[PDB]
Amino acid sequence: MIAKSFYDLSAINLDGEKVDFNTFRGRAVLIENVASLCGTTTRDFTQLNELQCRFPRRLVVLGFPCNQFGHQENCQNEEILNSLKYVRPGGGYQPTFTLVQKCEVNGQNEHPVFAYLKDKLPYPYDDPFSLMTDPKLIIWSPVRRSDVAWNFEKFLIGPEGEPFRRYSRTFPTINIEPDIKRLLK
Amino acid sequence: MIAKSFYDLSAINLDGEKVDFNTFRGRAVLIENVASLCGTTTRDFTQLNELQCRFPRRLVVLGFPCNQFGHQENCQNEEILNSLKYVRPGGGYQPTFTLVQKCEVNGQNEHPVFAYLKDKLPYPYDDPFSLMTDPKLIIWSPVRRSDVAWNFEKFLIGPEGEPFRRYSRTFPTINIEPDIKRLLK
Amino acid sequence: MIAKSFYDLSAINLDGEKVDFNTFRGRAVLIENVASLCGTTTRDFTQLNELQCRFPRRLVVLGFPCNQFGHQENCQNEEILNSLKYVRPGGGYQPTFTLVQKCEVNGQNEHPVFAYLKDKLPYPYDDPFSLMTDPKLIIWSPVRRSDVAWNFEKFLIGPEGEPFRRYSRTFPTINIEPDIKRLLK
Amino acid sequence: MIAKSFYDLSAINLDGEKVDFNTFRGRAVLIENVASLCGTTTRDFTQLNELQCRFPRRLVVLGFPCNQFGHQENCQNEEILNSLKYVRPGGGYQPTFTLVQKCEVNGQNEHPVFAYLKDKLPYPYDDPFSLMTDPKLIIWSPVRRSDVAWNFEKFLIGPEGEPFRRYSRTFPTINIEPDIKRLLK
Ligand SMILES: [Cl-]
Ligand SMILES: [Cl-]
Ligand SMILES: [Cl-]
Ligand SMILES: [Cl-]
Ligand SMILES: [Cl-]
Ligand SMILES: [Cl-]
Ligand SMILES: [Cl-]
Ligand SMILES: [Cl-]
Repeated sequence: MIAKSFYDLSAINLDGEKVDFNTFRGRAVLIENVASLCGTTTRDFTQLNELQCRFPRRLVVLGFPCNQFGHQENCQNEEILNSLKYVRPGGGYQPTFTLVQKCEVNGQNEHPVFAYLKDKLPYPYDDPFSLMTDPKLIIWSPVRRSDVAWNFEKFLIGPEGEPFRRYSRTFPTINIEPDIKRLLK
Repeated sequence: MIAKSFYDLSAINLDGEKVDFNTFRGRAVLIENVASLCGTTTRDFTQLNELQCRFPRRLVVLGFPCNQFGHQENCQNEEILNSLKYVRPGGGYQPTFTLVQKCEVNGQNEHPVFAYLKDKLPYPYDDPFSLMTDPKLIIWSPVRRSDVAWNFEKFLIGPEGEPFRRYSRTFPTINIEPDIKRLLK
Repeated sequence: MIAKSFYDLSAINLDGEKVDFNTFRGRAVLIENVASLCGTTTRDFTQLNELQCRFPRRLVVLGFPCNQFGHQENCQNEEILNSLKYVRPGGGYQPTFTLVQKCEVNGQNEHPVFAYLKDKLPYPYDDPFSLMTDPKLIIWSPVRRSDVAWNFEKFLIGPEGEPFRRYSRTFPTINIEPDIKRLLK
Repeated sequence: MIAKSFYDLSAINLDGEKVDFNTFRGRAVLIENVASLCGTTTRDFTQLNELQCRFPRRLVVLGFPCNQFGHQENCQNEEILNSLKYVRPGGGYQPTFTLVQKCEVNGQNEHPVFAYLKDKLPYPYDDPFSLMTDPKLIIWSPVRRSDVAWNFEKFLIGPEGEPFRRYSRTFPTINIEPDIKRLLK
């Protein structure tokens, strides 16, 4: 099931174009599962833009929209940029990083990128034990101990393709920067 | 708990203004629970506008946004018109009918208007028995036999204040018109 | 789907023998869904025996074990009498009424007897609206407004085969007696 | 929250007597969460007896009844031995090991012994990733990545008080013996 190399992976962006992970060689990669109508939407989306603009050549920031966490991404793929631009964050917000087509990160149909990353990094560094306060919010099947717990978990991979660290829903995106710098030395 | 008269009810619109149901005397009233990012959002929103424009003086159409059904209204109150205008239906869509502040229609905190209507009209005329295929989508407490089953159930009340009929999630909004005409004779 | 006559129904008892509902002609019938390890197990089981012994020829009491309500019947069919005899009620308790093989009363695989009865009697007389306080306890699919709400709902059918009344989880079995007498006049 | 030493723990047996974990010094300890009406009840209960009889002085086998997994322990404490003796396994079965009072192993009210053990041994050795196929069976709060996954997970602790290994719902009790022998060398 699981990719042998990070670089064997791929994804489809919102324009239907393939994102080939071979293009990530020599670059640090930040992957987050994202949601357009989450409580931390505005903050994480602003901070994802900031990070990508700070490291425009040496970092790839990639966001995977997902509706598994409080159903906070009910948009069709063709509606997501509109919602970000006009609703939340709103105010003309546009992503400067790559958003991919909506996927599942947990369960039987989880995206191969997330199967791979959860296998390499089975829990968040900052909060290894929490999964969910309200068990009703676990809606996928099967449920595994390594599952993404909410919108905006974060996976940092180094420039040689080795996943480095996973960060929880409570770990601010912008606070990943010191580890990005370290990996880019 | 339950209002003695339909006309004793009220609601708050999205601008924070009170909608006093006494203003509905002599008018037929169509109340739907609505959601901005539902599969039948575009159709019901278009059809609600059409009905209100067809009966601008003799009908009040009132929509209650609610996030209890697949969490298909995660917008804050101040984001709902933007989402309708720019996302879904999109294309500059504006409601011609009154939208109220987001509420709960089922459970312990259900809006007084819905407590009243479900009491007068405990099941949909066209589908009295269905409640939910997937029991995981029942997220409120307590659960009652008269509960709203999904986004866009419909309650028609006559010009003398007596609730007349309830219609299910599958009953098209525009197909309520013959009953509106009948009640307005 | 639904039987045309009450008398077209049947069930299999714990000894694997067919219970043909034609044998109920001219008799009142009390049907309950039962559970061996419920909070009201001892009371309802004692009261079901008492009623059957009071009307040994003119009443049939029939209990349908079911595991859909808090999973309070996990016994295999061959373990149920042992559990009643030695655990709860315990003390050598034996049913004087007919127990049938464990079934489902709600959802896609609901027993034909319960499909029929819920159709004729879609809510409890004494409590028409309650379904469930904790939505997590609704575990079947699909969920319908007429569904059995907990262990020990009660359905009384008259001697000419017409279902008469349904009673809720809170209505004591022994309090059905006045209606049995009335139906037997 | 978590005990500093395994030996600081205690439990109450079914007779209401304190089981002081200081009495476990110099002994290997096998702790399982158990259920009287599970699919693996007969096998695990037979195998728990066998292990205790094989190491009557050097091993303590301790079973914690728990109703969190398919509600397969609905018995009151005073009914459990009867159910084991007369229902399942039945046939006069009596435990030769210590059963404690029914508890919760997961969530806010989890037993201190299980808080301690899941902290020392956060996943099963033989199956580190599985948690639950059907998310509806996760009924406790909060849900943590280290949670017990079903009836009959197994925790082996060495004679000096250091938890050694955790085994999953699919790992046979009797197959823990080689590790018991190793710990007792
Ligand atoms: Cl750069
Ligand atoms: Cl690397
Ligand atoms: Cl008009
Ligand atoms: Cl009227
Ligand atoms: Cl008689
Ligand atoms: Cl009759
Ligand atoms: Cl020994
Ligand atoms: Cl040790």
